[PDB]
Amino acid sequence: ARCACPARHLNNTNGTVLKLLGCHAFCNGTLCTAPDGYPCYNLTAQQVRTLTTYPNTSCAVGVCMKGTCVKNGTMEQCFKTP
Amino acid sequence: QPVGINTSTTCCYRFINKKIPKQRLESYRRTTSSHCPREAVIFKTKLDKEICADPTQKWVQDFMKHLDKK
Repeated sequence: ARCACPARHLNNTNGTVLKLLGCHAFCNGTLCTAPDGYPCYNLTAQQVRTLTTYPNTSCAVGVCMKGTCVKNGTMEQCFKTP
Repeated sequence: QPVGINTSTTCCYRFINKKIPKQRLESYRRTTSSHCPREAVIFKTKLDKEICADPTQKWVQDFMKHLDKK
């Protein structure tokens, strides 16, 4: 699995690690999955629709497990940087 | 004033496992943000494909050292 492509992550104003939006990324013709344990955000469809360059919603932190961003209860002010 | 909102957000979630010979790589080198989950450097193959490399592995440090001195 040639799944070693870089991918855009989301930042936050909380001073914690950048996190993948969900647990999947496209790389060299393959739908790749982040490794189990990897930090992620699990956003609702509505939250993704309005995601922008500053936080405007409380973003659920999660941990990737077999492709699912399993929420852990921590909430962060996440945003995307173009 | 908070900083770190200005960090770049491209990160490597997986690495190339096996060593890639230097003849297959270009002169491209980009260090990812220290805010990324995993410390990584991005190289580019001669087919213009960006690849994630782990700078704790010895061949990666070797290639970066080679890229330094011309």
